[PDB]
Amino acid sequence: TAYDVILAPVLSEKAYAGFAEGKYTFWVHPKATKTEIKNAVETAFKVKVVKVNTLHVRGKKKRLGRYLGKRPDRKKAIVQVAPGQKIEALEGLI
Amino acid sequence: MKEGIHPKLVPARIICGCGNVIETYSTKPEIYVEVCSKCHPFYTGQQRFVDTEGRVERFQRRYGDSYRKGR
Amino acid sequence: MRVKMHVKKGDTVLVASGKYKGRVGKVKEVLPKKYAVIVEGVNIVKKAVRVSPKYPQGGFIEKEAPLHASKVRPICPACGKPTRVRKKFLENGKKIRVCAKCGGALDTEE
Amino acid sequence: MRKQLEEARKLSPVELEKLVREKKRELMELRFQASIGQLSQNHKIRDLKRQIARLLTVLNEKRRQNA
RNA sequence: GCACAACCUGCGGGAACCCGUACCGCAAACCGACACAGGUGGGCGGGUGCAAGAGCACUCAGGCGCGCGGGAGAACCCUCG
RNA sequence: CAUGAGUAACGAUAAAGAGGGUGAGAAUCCCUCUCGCCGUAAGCCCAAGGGUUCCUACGCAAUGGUCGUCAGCGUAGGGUUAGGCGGGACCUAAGGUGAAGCCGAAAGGCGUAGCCGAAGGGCAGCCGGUUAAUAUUCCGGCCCUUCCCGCAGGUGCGAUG
RNA sequence: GAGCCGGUAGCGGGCGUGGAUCCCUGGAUGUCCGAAUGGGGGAACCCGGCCGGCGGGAACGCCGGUCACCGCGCUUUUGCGCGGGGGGAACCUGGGGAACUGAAACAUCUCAGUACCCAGAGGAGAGGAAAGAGAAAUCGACUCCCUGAGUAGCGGCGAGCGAAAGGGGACCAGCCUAAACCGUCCGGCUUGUCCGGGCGGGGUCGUGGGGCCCUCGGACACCGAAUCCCCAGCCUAGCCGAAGCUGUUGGGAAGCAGCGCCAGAGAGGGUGAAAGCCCCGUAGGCGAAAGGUGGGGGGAUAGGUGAGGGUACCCGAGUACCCCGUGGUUCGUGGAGCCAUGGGGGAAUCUGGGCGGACCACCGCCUAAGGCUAAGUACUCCGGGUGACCGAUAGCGCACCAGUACCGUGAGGGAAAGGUGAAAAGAACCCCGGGAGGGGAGUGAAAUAGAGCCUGAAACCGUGGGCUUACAAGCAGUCAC
Repeated sequence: TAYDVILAPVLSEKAYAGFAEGKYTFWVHPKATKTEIKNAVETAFKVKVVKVNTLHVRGKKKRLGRYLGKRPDRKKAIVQVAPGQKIEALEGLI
Repeated sequence: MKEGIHPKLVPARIICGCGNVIETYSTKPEIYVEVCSKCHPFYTGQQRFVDTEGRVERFQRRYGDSYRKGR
Repeated sequence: MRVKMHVKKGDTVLVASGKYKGRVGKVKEVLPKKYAVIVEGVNIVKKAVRVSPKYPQGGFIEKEAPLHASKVRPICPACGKPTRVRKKFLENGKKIRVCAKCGGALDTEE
Repeated sequence: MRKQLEEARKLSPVELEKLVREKKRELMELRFQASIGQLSQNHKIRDLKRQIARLLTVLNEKRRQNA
């Protein structure tokens, strides 16, 4: 309770280009306030929170032998930089 | 509840009927009237000390009001 | 054959079997006594995968089932297992003692 | 790391505070890892979580003792 | 209270979160237990011609070709001359 | 599990014919070329309601009223983000609730006030460009919105009765 | 006691005899909904006001601690400090309370105070020390069982319905308060001498209590948890624990055979086909803990009980009682009693007053119009065990991803499917093929044991073989040949 962390980067393709020049996209604690995004963002990666937007998605179509389901809840949020800093290794990475 | 008495309980039941008589007169009982009903008292009031009421119910009333009249 | 057991890594005999030739009990569960005596398996003529040689057929088959194995063997083979008399300050020593004896002392061998 | 049980015993207010916080961050590191080293990681994840968990068990014990 | 730091008004600076879009959607995805010709709300409804016009006939864009095929084609119900 | 039955039936008399292609197999998939029927709809559009699916990639034994290398089918992965669009962060009627109050054998009946409660009120952006895929949400050009800190100028300012 | 990262075994990585898996008892956050209560709201999601915090400060926004309502008593000013509420298969008390069907119609009647709506206390409540019984100069709380008669009786005396004291049994504490009188006291009004409310002695058990006079009196009684300490019964973990091998037919043996074996423990299951001596911490007996629960046995804690006569009396209920209007009860209207209440009347302090006999004269009875609770019959969610109780269409419907699929708007209805084998060794590999699937090799004791795969029959369709059949009218057949 108060363990700041609240996310998992958007290893997502399309989301790549943004990482590429100025914005970055990730999966975030389905719940964090957008200002929550700004803070986790800022103190976490020592940056400059710019433009913080959000989207959400649940799962559809998972057949399980004799019964079925479709998954849980994956949350999406995108935040941009001010200069183009931080996330380096992550980005060079994927 | 919202209409029993105030000075005890007098709010309820009643099964009854009749038909007719003619017994130790000339015969048996013209027997029958499978009926059901209510059965109760009345309302009224006085004053604590400038500004009041009572509400209550009938008799129990009269004696009572007399009582707290004593105080 | 329950939440409780017989020998463990131990080293014991096969009565009603096909081998009897006792030896290293490579592993033994808690509930299904499921124990492998490394005494009779097969090949599972493997996947056809490169999992096993790209030209496969697994070798060491050894899941030991039946429980007629005569666990424990001191200078004596088929023997039940005793318990204790403690003898020393805080002494469980549920070692195995009957006729000959074996307790699997933490030394020279299991 | 019963030993860690010990360190635990050892620290207090702001201490345990930033300890569990930073450690937590560490596990974040893990979160990140969700697609890199991985293999020997496993444990950093499960255990690390158990660890920090303890961290909290303690804070509770101590400040609870308090108020 | 204000009135010396309340409101009206410029410039600078700084802020602004929660849930929402995909696509189907006069319809095989919405309602009739079916890829059921039934019903289901508002937006000009392109054009030519017709006195007028969302009716008429051919079309603009845009949309199809209904989803089981080929075959001779007599009875006879259907539809129509 | 049989039976009429391998006859009745394929969901609209808005017709289709070719060439080449891909395929284990293509009347029934793909391009392209002839051709008919819509067009005032078989248009697009917002909304409702559906809630997968949409896409991209593999696959078809089930499913389509046979096909079927096609799919809204199966398997996997990715896909919608908006101070200014919408709704709440505001308003309220019918209307529900309901502190009061009147009221029932009990459970309730009735109910001002305040509240909840609407494509009925009110409110600050538009257009051109970019994805397999979403847009006035993204990019860009252009036009603003209130609220906070300040400062600068200006005032009996200061309810929501 | 030495192995585990639940049902997944697989991948990819691990912790542990410096008690790791895990069995138990108490621990910590303990998301959002749900009584919800800070507010709203189509619950499980959106709002807000106070102190703390961090960040880009203010605005933003999260952790956080935060803030219904009720009635309840306390300092009228804490509105501080409590209570409840919300449940629950059946049992349970009271509240309100029905047609069928019977009476072969059916209106009294009947099912019945039964079904059901409700409110509510529990772990069990219910009732529970007599204005009782009953008539013997008798009993003695209440509750539940057997009996009491299905008589005594209730009634279109019809269908029907149907007691109670006693006796046998079981389980056996009894205890209390306003009850003006005492005095005390504070408030009173208004002052003297009334009421009001606190302490008491009185605080009626089968009848006194108080105040005056005298005999009085100087250690055994515990509660309904008064209360506390214990062997706390268990909770779930514990522990031991009886005796065979050789052979042998078998894929097997625990089986046929040989000899040797146990037994305060031949209950059963489990170990490749039927073991006392093989598996089982069982019957044998014993085991055990610092938590969560108490009856016992005993202690202490023991409120409070526990004397005698005398004397003008004042001291348990606001309605007893009587008229009609009604409930109970074996009572349905009746000669109809007692308790019980809706109307109007409308009082007695132990010469008191209801009760036995409608009522009157008797004797007798009990002591009413307040309070408390144990113990013996009920009930079944949940645990344990036993079954001339069931085998997968019976059993709970439900034997295991059945109260879910799926129909209905909601209310609501409400399936099916158990087994491959002994163990996975469950199918490398070669061959037709797009695939499935098909022939081989290996499996093996069998694979006509092959994955819906044990035993696997009837029905129906199929491949081959025998007899039979184109001038035939007949369920069928069937006797004959």
